[PDB]
Amino acid sequence: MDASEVEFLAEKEQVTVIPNFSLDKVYLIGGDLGPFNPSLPVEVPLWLAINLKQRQKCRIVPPEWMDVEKLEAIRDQERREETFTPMPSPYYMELTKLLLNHAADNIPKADEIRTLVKDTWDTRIAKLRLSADSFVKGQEAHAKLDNLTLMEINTIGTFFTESLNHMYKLRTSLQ
Amino acid sequence: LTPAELINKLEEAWLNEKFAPELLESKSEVVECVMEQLNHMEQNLHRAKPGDLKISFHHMEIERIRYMLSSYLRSRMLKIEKFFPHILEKEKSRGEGEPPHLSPEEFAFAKEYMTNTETLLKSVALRHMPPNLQTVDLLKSVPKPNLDSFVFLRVKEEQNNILVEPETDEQSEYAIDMEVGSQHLIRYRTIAPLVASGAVKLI
Amino acid sequence: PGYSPSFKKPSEILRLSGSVTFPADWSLKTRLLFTSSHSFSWADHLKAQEEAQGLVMQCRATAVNLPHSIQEPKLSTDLRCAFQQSLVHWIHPSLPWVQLFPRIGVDRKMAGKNTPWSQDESLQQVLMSEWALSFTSLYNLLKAKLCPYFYVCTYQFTVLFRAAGLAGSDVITAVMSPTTRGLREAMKNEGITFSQPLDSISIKLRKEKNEVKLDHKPESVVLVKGTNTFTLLNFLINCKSIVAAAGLQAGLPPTLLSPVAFRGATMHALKARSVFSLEITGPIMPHSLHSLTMLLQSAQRGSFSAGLYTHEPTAVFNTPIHDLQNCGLHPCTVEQLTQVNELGKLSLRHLEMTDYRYTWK
Amino acid sequence: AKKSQLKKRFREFLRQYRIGTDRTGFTFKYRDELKRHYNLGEYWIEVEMEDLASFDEDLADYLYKQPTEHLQLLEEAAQEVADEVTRPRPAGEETIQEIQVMLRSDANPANIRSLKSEQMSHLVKIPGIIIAATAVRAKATKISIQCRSCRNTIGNIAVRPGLEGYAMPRKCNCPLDPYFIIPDKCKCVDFQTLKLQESPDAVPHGELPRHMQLYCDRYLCDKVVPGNRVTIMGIYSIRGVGIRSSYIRVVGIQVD
Amino acid sequence: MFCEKAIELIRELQRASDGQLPAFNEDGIRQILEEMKALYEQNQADVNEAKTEGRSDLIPTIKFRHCCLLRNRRCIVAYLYDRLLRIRALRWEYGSVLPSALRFHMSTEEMDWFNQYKRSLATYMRSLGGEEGLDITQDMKPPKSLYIEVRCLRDYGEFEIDDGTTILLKKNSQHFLPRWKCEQLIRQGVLEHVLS
Amino acid sequence: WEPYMPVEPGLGREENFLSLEDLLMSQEKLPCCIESGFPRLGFLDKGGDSDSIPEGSKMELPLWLAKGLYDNKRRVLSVELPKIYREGWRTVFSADANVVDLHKMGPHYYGFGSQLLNFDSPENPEIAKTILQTFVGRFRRIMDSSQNAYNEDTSGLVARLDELERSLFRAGQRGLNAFQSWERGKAAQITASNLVQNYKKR
Ligand SMILES: [Zn+2]
Repeated sequence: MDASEVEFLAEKEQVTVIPNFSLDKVYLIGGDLGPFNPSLPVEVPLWLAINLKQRQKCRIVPPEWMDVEKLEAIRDQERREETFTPMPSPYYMELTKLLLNHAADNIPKADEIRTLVKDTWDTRIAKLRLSADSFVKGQEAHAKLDNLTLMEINTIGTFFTESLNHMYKLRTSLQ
Repeated sequence: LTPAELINKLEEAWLNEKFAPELLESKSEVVECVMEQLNHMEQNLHRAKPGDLKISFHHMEIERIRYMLSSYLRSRMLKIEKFFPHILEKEKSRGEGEPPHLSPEEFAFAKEYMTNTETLLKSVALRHMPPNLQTVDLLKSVPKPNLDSFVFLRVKEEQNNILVEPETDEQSEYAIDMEVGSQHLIRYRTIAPLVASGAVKLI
Repeated sequence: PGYSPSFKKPSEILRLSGSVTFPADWSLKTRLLFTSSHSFSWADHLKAQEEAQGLVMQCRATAVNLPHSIQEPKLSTDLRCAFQQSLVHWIHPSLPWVQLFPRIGVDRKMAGKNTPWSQDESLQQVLMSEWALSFTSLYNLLKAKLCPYFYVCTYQFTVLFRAAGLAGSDVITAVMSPTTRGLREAMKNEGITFSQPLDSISIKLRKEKNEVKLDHKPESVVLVKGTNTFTLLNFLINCKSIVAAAGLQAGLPPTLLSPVAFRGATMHALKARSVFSLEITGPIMPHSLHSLTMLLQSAQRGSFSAGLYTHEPTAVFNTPIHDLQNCGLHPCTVEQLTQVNELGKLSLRHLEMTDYRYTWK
Repeated sequence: AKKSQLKKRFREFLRQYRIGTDRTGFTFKYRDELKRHYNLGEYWIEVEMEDLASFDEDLADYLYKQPTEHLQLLEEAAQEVADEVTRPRPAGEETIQEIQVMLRSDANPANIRSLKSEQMSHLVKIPGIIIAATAVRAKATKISIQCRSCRNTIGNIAVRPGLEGYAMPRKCNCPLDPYFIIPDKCKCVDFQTLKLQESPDAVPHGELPRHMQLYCDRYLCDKVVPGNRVTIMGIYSIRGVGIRSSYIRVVGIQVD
Repeated sequence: MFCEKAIELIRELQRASDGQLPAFNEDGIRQILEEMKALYEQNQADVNEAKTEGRSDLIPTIKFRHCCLLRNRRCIVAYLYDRLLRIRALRWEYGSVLPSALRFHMSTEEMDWFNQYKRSLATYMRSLGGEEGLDITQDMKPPKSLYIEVRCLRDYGEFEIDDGTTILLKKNSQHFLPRWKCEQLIRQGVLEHVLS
Repeated sequence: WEPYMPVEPGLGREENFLSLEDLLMSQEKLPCCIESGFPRLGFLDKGGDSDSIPEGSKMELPLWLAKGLYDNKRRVLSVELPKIYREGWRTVFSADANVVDLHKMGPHYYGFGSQLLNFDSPENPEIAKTILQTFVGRFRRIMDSSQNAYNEDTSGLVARLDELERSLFRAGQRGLNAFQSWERGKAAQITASNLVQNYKKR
């Protein structure tokens, strides 16, 4: 599963935009789009928000968790517990990248947000590497990977699983 | 069933099909419903006056759903092409009351593919072979799915007393109590029925 | 509302759309899993009276004969009392915070534990003296035919003393599975007469190479018979390699297992848990397995399947070797255990009972 | 002290430098490189000088004129950043290794004959050709001493880098000078000395080429063999009446 | 000994790992078939000699020759199947019409297999849903926008859209066409996706 | 989406009939002794003058032939282990597994070692353990080399790896490059496949 497909699953979260045009309700297959009134918030899927921002027709409102204090608290919590910790969103990295790259004049203090998300990502990736090493060293058959997002799995997947398959084949041969 | 739930079922089927080593159960009803909705929405979009932004919204949504449907069908086709003999043999001995694994079109496609392969191999090589050695059993040559591959999963319905490595006592802990919403790394053979019954999602 | 007069709401479109008995196994199982169509819930929520009666029955050697079939197991007190009786064994060393049954090849579960005997020496001597007394008492019980058998589990090898008559023999025996050349030569220089049933000095080493090939392997099984078992007991008590002097199991005396009480014994119980399926864990001795099968035959109306997990270094005990009423065993168990060993270096891995017929796998 | 502020500024430079535009994407350049090198087993990084100037012009200007202390602070900052990026290390690798920082720049190179006496203890960039080398000896960095009489121990003494020693104490705190170095309680690094010759074209007419002694340490050893054209970036320093030998502590090599 | 030609034929295929269907090797297959026929004749003669005249010592030779024959069949079967695998991808990459360059390296039976595979694939595509079916070959990447900027890389005459108007594809020219009309051209190598 | 999908080799004691790599691994020769002579097959031995191979001769037959002619009765052929799998090299492997060169020892080490288990011997429980411990000991360095190597010549890192480890290295390298290309915003380009470009090169 390539990273583009993982982004494709992260382009369906809900974000708030403040449009400038006016449009009535739109009946999409996945839901009902709220009435589009200028200078009035209307929640839309992330792909629509990105398209509107690229076409100069909206103004993205930052999500709640995108604050310096909250991100610092999350980073400090992550660097404290041995196992993984819950994240403010299951697609925090993709959301951060897309929002900070496509709409940075609306989001304030983007640089510190990008610096803290990166630290949390680095710590979680190091924990995942330790988990993989311990799994292979101990010749285990099960592992509990809680609170782990999809992109972090995609980083090491298709390498961990194949190594485990070969190890299992070499582990039960006389039987 | 709202259309949103139909789309969610399509997404779940797509993800489950991508990570499974074997060919999972067919879901032709969802495919037909999604296809019908797309077909209706095409004309619904065509009627609308040009220059409307709703045209862009609906067209983007249609392009966003068609890709998922095509990817799911492509994965099924590739799995059928890689393991046609075993799949056909399992279909021949299918028992009533067990859900089918192949839609009729896929069954016809598999038959045609097997016929093409057998005819080509026979005509090209087997005719000029020694008379004693001219029969090749495709059930013992084409590879088989590796049901022991490790997969990632997320649990939806709680399961208790799950046996890890049932055939060996070497493992220190052999019992796992799966909770709701947790994720585990485990072999596919152990949790195949859970995926089949919808209690576990492969992500 | 704004759409062209042919627009169908997305929801609107979807609205429109067989031997009598199994052969005797002398290996030590470590986990049992019984599966049956009927319910195993009778072996749960045992009352206090049932447990007390089971313990007393085990200590007083009471034989229980259940009827041919039971239709209401949950209301049968005899069945549950017999279950509690069947889940009782005796182990000499009583250290609750240390694992003691699997002593060979178990270091992950022995890591990071509070072991004061590893360093202190007077404590180790006290433990050794108590172990010697318990071993002597157990052998004396075995000699008078008041105990059928007992296992001695060191950290390198395992011994099994059998009474006179068991496994087709006619005298007291003893079996040491992983023997080495040095240990065998030490036995020779003490009066023990054993028999394995399975540069000029450089040339002598070459000759020993044929002898030292299967060492540290199950093919070095040693069989001692007759009165030599007494000298074997004394040698084992006075040996200097029974107790490890370096490692995780440093200073820990060997574990003693027995189906009957002896001086220094500690009453123990096996863990039973039903999920239909029933799981029993712990050191499983042959009499426990036979009693469990006898109970499940009546409880499940002669239809169940069993999956046995075996301790590998004790599988070679099945090697053939050829008045037990007071030994404290059921007469059916005595009849089964007084057979001829058919298996060799092999242990049961799957037992299936259908329509009161046994088809072991 | 100002040392702590400088170290914090270097850490911020390492943690916050990014390359790219918002039309394609941004990638942190030195933090990722530090993580990758530390996981691979190579404990070094190559820090450019225009990047540091763009981040903080004062910090770059304090490295072109007082390289010793500022380079030491930069190396300590690199060690701390590398420790925080790979914080959950596997069992047995809890202790954090020291990181060596190499410098690089695109400035116009100087000449060996243009090195005045004013440019002492300054970063210089001189080309040349290597004509000699020595065997890889050992240079101490951490030493522990012990008294001969009362066997008092003073451990974890630090020795300055380069061809510079450590004056041993006289008072025992037991005759005069009772301290000897404990052999096994010493941490050492690689050590090599080269000879750089002036380029064949920069030599004036009717004159033999001049030479200059170089100093290489840790991962810079065994990188250049005699007969190679190199461009050297290093610290001009000193090792008749008042005459002192001058060498060049090499902090970067670009083999041509 | 034996099987040398077969193993050389397998090595030839294994050298070109990244697809790149090579020219069909006929002489090697002919020599392998001749060797197999000779081995079969000698084996049958030995079998008759051991059958009627009582020569029990010839059995290991029969086993040896039978094993050699089995290996020779295995090599040819694998060689044919790998070429089939390489040929299949041409349907999914180079549209439907095969370029003459690739066709020149294909055998007649392989071409018939390709045509039958194409017909079966088309039938399956049409079977899906109502009217014209859903073309699985297209839409091979997640969608991101409706219109994409593209630039030609070679002359391709004129490319027609459903509106009835063609576009003169000349090298170094750019058009702001919709995505769903150019994806196949991009994948074939006739266009290049230009990003801002 | 990889266009060309060849048949994967089968690890363990079982091969794949259609696998090309397994078709080359079995070609490797193995020491053997002819327990019962092969009459009329002496033409195979160029040095031997007789038309029949005598009883008791020793030859290095290919693995496929040894597997075909083998029988537990051991009346037609006997198999001797190669040097790499005997005790002398097994102890060296047990010493440290990251220092050996499993590309010169044998291009297929794990596969051939597993195939050696088909022939019965009293040392199989040790061969299997040695192979498993070698893989376990060499996994970590392969993972670290594959993950943490961006824009650098990898020919120096894959020069001492056998084919299975090389495939694992390729998997790790393609798992790293995908993420790095995503972060740099180059994953949003519709590009032709590698096969098309390689064909265009011709
Ligand atoms: Zn002193």
